[PDB]
Amino acid sequence: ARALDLLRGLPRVSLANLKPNPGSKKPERRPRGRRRGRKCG
Amino acid sequence: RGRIPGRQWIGKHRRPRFVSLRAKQNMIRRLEIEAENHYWLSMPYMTREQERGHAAVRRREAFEAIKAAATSKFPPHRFIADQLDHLNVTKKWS
Amino acid sequence: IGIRLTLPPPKVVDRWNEKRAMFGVYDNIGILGNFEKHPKELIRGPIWLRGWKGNELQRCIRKRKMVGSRMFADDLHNLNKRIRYLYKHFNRHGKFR
Amino acid sequence: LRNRVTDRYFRIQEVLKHARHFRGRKNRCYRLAVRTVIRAFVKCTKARYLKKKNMRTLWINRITAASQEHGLKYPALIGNLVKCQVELNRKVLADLAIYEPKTFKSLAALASRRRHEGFAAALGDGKEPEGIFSRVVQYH
Amino acid sequence: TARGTPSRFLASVLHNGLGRYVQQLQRLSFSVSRDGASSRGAREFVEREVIDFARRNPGVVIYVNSRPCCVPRVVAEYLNGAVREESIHCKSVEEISTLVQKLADQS
Amino acid sequence: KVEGDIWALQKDVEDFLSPLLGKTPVTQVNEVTGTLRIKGYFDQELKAWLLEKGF
Amino acid sequence: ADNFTLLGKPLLGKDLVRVEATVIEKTESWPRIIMRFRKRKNFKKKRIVTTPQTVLRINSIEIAPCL
Amino acid sequence: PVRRSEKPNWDYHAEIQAFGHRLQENFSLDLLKTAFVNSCYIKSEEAKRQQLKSNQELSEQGTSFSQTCLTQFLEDEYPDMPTEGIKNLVDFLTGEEVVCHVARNLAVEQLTLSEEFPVPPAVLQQTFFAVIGALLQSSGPERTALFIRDFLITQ
Amino acid sequence: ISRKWEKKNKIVYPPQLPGEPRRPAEIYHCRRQIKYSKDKMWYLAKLIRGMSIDQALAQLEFNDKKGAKIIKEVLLEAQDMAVRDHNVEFRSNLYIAESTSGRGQCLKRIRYHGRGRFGIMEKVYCHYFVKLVEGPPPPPEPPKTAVAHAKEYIQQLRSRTIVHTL
RNA sequence: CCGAGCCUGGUGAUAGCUGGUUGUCCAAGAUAGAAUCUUAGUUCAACUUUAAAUUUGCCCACAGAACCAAAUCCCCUU
Ligand SMILES: [Mg+2]
Ligand SMILES: [Mg+2]
Ligand SMILES: [Mg+2]
Ligand SMILES: [Mg+2]
Ligand SMILES: [Mg+2]
Ligand SMILES: [Mg+2]
Ligand SMILES: [Mg+2]
Repeated sequence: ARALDLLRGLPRVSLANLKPNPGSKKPERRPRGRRRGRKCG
Repeated sequence: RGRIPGRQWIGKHRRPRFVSLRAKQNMIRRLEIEAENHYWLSMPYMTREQERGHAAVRRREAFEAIKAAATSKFPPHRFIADQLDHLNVTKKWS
Repeated sequence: IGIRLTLPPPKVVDRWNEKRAMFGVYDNIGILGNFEKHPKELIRGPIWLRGWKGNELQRCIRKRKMVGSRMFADDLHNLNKRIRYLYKHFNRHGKFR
Repeated sequence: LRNRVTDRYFRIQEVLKHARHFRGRKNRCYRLAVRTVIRAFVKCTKARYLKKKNMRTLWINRITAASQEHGLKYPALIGNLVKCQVELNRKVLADLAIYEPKTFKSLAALASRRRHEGFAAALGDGKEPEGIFSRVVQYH
Repeated sequence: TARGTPSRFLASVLHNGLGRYVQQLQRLSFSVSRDGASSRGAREFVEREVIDFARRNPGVVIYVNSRPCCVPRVVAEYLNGAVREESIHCKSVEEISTLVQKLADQS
Repeated sequence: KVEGDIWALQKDVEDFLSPLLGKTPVTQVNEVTGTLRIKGYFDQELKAWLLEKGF
Repeated sequence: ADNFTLLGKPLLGKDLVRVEATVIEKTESWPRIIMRFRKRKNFKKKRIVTTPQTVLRINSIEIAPCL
Repeated sequence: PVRRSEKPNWDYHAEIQAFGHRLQENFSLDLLKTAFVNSCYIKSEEAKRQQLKSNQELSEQGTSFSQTCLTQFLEDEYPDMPTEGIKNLVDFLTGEEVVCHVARNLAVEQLTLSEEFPVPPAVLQQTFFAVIGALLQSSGPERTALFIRDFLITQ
Repeated sequence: ISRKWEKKNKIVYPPQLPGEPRRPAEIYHCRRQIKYSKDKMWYLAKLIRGMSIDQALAQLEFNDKKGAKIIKEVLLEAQDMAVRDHNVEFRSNLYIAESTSGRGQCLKRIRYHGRGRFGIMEKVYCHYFVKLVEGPPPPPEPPKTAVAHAKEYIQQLRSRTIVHTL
């Protein structure tokens, strides 16, 4: 497919260029900093 | 020697203030502006019966546009181009 | 002054050890071996932590139930105290009820 | 004791380099320094407004000085220049008062003449000719 | 802060632009790495944009050194003995072009 | 489970569902997972439509 | 100039005077600090800006006989 | 302090070409190189060999032309100034301080082949006027007079 | 701890060209771990700062402080090493360039107070540093004259500029 | 430091109470009430926040709201 042709063009897939699907990993909220510290919600 | 009991500008005993000439003039200026406002609102163009429905089409259409946006809210598309573009982070010369 | 005045000794890592070169091997033994084995039994570790995740309270309860008999006396007492404390904390304290 | 902070020094120095020119223990003690570097920056932010205001006041004072040197008063000078339709701002008015005294005397003469023309029109109260320098150039 | 920093007066290098304008940028040195992921934008800038910049600025000597490095950098030497190493580490090609043009327009 | 020009599929779905709605149906096209989402319940009509197209 | 000066109302005619200038530098200002602080409310913000700047050299002022 | 030649990133021919192009002058390359070569460098390298053309002709031509051209400019701008005042102005403009300042900010020191660093002010002045001479031989009296105007009346 | 003075004594200079000033000799000396307070030793050193060697020796010999006696010993042995090892010509041709006292390594001892209270005593130790320079003592800086004051005031008045304008 | 010794353990006792709660930046964001051994708290409601779905939301024209003052409710236009 066109996607596989793009793969042939693109650099090699290794363990160094792997990314999660965007939206799957909601960031952790931890109580540090001005906004989330102090009374920590 | 002369002290106002408690706080100056609150309570039963307050420090008296007096009206200055420029304050009086400021109020008079604003009074003139709003008297002119009275006049220009005192001459109306149409009457209520003559204006009863002259904007219904435009108002309705504007609300329909609002509804169309609020209903067209939806998630965006996703692309092979972006997902495979992330592979360039190891694009080396040689 | 909490900072080293000299560079630390170089940390050379051999990316091609036996262990690194064969990491991940046989992790598909179930779906490539007629489901005779499982990665859960490929796991090696404490007998009470093979193929089971749990939180801290669950881990403590599981360890006490499985290896509590053949456990040192002071460690068992500490585990009992830990379980009691965790029970109180998880069941009576927090922000969401 | 895994995951300790190792660049606390560089953070302390980030604050201290701005604390360096102060007087007392607040030039080297991080707690005392940071409670004053914050107060310094907050003034560096309000001092912008204050600088603008003070510069305008300085211009007004210098313009008043020169105007009184020519026997005129500052309100008269400013108002009559506006009426004459010269839109030089107070900065360049002060610059001319200091560096271009003859040009400033010319400006003061023009403003005085406009004031006299205004007095003449007010006293006449009729439909006399408007006045040579009281004429308004119109734009469309 | 002003009180805690130096200050100077508005000036030119050698009454620049009285008779003619002389570009004050003299040398640009580009330290770039062949294999560093931090040097991707720099590599692409050397690929596509450096030649046209060199043609547009015949009075600037651009040295490009490809060597193993973790932070690609730029050293800006001006006619009056100035020097400006700026990090182009993890910058896009458009950002690097913008920075290089700003260096060219600097005194 | 869509292979090929999912944008062509989007165009076909839009111009087939438009008469049934009046407005153009709101859709999301995902090419990674070759899938197409439409705001609203159109399962029966889309199943019949795909049957009649041959899939 | 010395002994005479011309005043626009408010602008002088372009046939009368030309100012010729030359763009000689395009630079950035030194970093400016915007810090906001409110006490007892944990209010503190810091921002650093660099306004763009242009250095222009005034080359010539020329007048022409047109009065 | 060490000379830019010994500092790492350096290419003499590229530097020469960039010097000419940033000055917007069509120099002749050999003339410019001989206008940067001084006699002290020749003697020092001869000693180093023990362990070609100098500046003199180009420097003298540039110096004489600078005297003549600055004199003409000055006495045409200020016809009521006497010979003493004109000569003193010309000597100030072709003086050591002004010439070395201009040469340093025009990156003549970086390209100067000499024996000592920093380049002695006399050596710098000689090399600057040798550059003037090379420009005179290359472009002509009108263009080099424009150069002289541009870089000394501005001083 | 750090002991850099004793190597400042060991810095060596390249040979001297026959047409430059003679480069007066410098000698560093110090006594470490002196049972005495650094503040008081500072008083003694500030007393003998900038004197001639013999003048300092006399003042110390007739001062009433244990620190004075110790500093006198250090000065005497410094003069000895000066004209024994650093090629100083005349043992009186030396003056005190630097004279400072530094804190030493102390000890903590309890001080029994009343009730059940206690205090921590410090067995104070100090160091003494001295630098001797060959040559007569430099002349003391003369007090400012009214001519100098008026000159400086005039320099300020003539250095005024018109502020915040063109 | 005996209105009930001291030490170890249960024990990380409990505390609607005080104190504390550690990077950067942006945004929305201010308080009708009811119960409660409750009024130093909490639950519901009110207000606030986010994400989704849909269509009306505020201002209001006239007419219309009881016998024994300022105003309000309702409300099409706009
Ligand atoms: Mg805090
Ligand atoms: Mg009071
Ligand atoms: Mg104002
Ligand atoms: Mg507690
Ligand atoms: Mg806000
Ligand atoms: Mg109750
Ligand atoms: Mg309570």
